[PDB]
Amino acid sequence: MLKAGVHFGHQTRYWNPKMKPFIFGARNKVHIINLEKTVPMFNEALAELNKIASRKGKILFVGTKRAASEAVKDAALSCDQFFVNHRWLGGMLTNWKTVRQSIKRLKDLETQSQDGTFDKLTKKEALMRTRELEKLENSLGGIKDMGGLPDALFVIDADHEHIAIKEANNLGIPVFAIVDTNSDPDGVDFVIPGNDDAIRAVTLYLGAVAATVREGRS
Amino acid sequence: SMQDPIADMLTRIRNGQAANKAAVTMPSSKLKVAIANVLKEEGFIEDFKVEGDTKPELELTLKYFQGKAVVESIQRVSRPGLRIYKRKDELPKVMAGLGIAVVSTSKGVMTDRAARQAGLGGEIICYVA
Amino acid sequence: SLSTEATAKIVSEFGRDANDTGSTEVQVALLTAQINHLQGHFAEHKKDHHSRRGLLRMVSQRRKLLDYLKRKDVARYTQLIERLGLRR
RNA sequence: CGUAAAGCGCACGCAGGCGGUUUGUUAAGUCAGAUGUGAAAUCCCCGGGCUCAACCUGGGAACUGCAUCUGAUACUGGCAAGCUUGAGUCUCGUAGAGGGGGGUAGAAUUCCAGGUGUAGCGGUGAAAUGCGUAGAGAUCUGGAGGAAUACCGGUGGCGAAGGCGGCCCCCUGGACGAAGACUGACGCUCAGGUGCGAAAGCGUGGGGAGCAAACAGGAUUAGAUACCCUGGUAGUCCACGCCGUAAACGAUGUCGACUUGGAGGUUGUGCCCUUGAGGCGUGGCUUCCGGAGCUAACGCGUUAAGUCGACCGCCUGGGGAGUA
RNA sequence: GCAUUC
Ligand SMILES: [Mg+2]
Ligand SMILES: [Mg+2]
Ligand SMILES: [Mg+2]
Ligand SMILES: [Mg+2]
Ligand SMILES: [Mg+2]
Ligand SMILES: [Mg+2]
Ligand SMILES: [Mg+2]
Ligand SMILES: [Mg+2]
Ligand SMILES: [Mg+2]
Ligand SMILES: [Mg+2]
Ligand SMILES: [Mg+2]
Ligand SMILES: [Mg+2]
Ligand SMILES: [Mg+2]
Ligand SMILES: [Mg+2]
Ligand SMILES: [Mg+2]
Ligand SMILES: [Mg+2]
Ligand SMILES: [Mg+2]
Ligand SMILES: [Mg+2]
Ligand SMILES: [Mg+2]
Ligand SMILES: [Mg+2]
Ligand SMILES: [Mg+2]
Ligand SMILES: [Mg+2]
Repeated sequence: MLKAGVHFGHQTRYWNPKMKPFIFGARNKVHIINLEKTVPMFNEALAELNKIASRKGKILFVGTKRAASEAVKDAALSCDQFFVNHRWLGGMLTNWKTVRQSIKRLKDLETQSQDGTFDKLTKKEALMRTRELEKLENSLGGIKDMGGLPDALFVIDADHEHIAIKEANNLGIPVFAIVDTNSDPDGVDFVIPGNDDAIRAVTLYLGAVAATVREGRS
Repeated sequence: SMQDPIADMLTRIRNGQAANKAAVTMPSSKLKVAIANVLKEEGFIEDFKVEGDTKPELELTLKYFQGKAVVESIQRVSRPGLRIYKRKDELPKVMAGLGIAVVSTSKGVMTDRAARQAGLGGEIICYVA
Repeated sequence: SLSTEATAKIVSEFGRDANDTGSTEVQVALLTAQINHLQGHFAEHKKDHHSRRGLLRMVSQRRKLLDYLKRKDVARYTQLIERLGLRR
């Protein structure tokens, strides 16, 4: 609901003219979002996500900024959905069949680590190849078990993750994004105006969406 | 100097449609109201209004369908530098009848279809798509 | 350009009253007064081209106003030129 | 028509083209109908006849035009009365290398006279020509003369363009702001025409410190009619007149309307005002980066090369040739 | 410092 936080936008000189409808005022040289307008749109997106969750769809969370890398993982653990909390590799979806091999490598690398066959006297086997695990785990760990393209995209910043937005539009996947004053609209089907970096705001967003999916999933 | 109030009028709709403006305002005139009156008839503009007596101002409420401008294209045909007069049988059709050309007949400003039905010619003002 | 005292005198002489500064005769009279005054200026400043450009602007403006006055009503135009002693 | 061929160097302007808004009136343009005419053939459409076809032939349409008559009055034009937003005048202020004339100051270069003083100075990649024991260069004092105005000085300002920098006075043009009053379309553009127009150049008469085509010498080089060096005339300066050309460039004609933004500079102005080398608005000019859109691309992008309108200029493969 | 040509 219309609680504290979120309303704090970016500085006026970094604003994007396209979101003139969604701004309320330039308080203290900082734009503040029209919350009363945000709530109907936020609820709409939440309702749409529930409908997508109702049909056993898959929604993937995209947060790259350090302020949200840890939070998105918690959302992916509260529910059973997927996420990307580090750098979003170009072509995650356009050529998913190419990175699919990279996912397979994790399954083999994970198998050796868990089964103990990598515990050999050579440090090339023990360290040189094992270090690739977190390299691909921190990079593809949250996308391991998608098994294909998602059914909806949740983005914490429509501009910082502009690469993710562009790929979703090309594939036609529905896009839900937290769009801050400086971000670019018209690339997101359902735009959620508000702050993207405030910890109390990001936690509320991913925490809120993580609840509708579970009830919608039933 | 401003020599084409009609052309400036049409330009504002074209510019307003491109900019996704809800409405555009400009100085009012009986001829402009005549053009504005016909345009509202077919649904190209949601409505028009005139405000002021000594300084009348014409405001047109533009409309959009599926997020794109309803007026696909609008161009001035008759100009002060070169004016166009068509007979009853020479009335043009825009987009093979999907569009309409505003014709200033002796009975008043009306669409080409109306002028053809009434059987009068006159000035071809503009084409609306 | 022209002193305020001289400007007021012309306005009160050619116009209907002292606050009617828009009358065509007033405008022509003001321009004619300055043009006549500048005659001495360019008599000795023969090479002063930049200010001479402004003078021709007043000359052209006066001719444009006179033509309008003639078109609207010849009667007043004939009287105005006689009093100003121009159009020779 | 920014860079491929193409925006006059820039202005003022007659003829011409075009023109804000309201009412009445005219019915010229325009539109409708009718009449006369638009020869026949040909083309055209439906038929007929040569065995079919070509060909011939009946009727129709067509001949997009012109003239007259009868009507319509939206639009353009004519006429009459209006209106204030275009444009212009007035009042009060502000900034500025805007222009013309006169005066004056300081630093510096060169030259002239004199003192001190002794063997070098000057110059180059190196060197020499050159200057100097007839006392140079250096250093100090006085004097003469010409030119340009360090710092300020800034993609700062002004002007139509060219262009315009010390200070002061005289004459003078334009621009902008604040409200208020006044005229009431008096406007925009412009062939021909006319005016202005860097530098170089030409004519007459002055002036001439520095700089410097030409020219001379010394070098460099295979040569060096150059680059470098030492000298140096016209010119550069002033008055008047002529020349009218520049990559005279934003390689982008002028005027008006419309169309997301961001950061500065410059020059007015309103307002909150005690919590000032403050806070929020509103004009003019100007620099940079960028959105839609546009463009062959580069890029332009509210100061358009975007979306429109009025008028003018100009282009039509390269060379020959902006030449005969 | 100078230093051409195919
Ligand atoms: Mg070229
Ligand atoms: Mg060219
Ligand atoms: Mg030019
Ligand atoms: Mg008119
Ligand atoms: Mg008639
Ligand atoms: Mg015939
Ligand atoms: Mg037959
Ligand atoms: Mg026949
Ligand atoms: Mg009329
Ligand atoms: Mg000419
Ligand atoms: Mg010269
Ligand atoms: Mg000379
Ligand atoms: Mg001489
Ligand atoms: Mg020399
Ligand atoms: Mg030329
Ligand atoms: Mg120049
Ligand atoms: Mg330049
Ligand atoms: Mg040119
Ligand atoms: Mg002009
Ligand atoms: Mg740009
Ligand atoms: Mg020649
Ligand atoms: Mg040879």
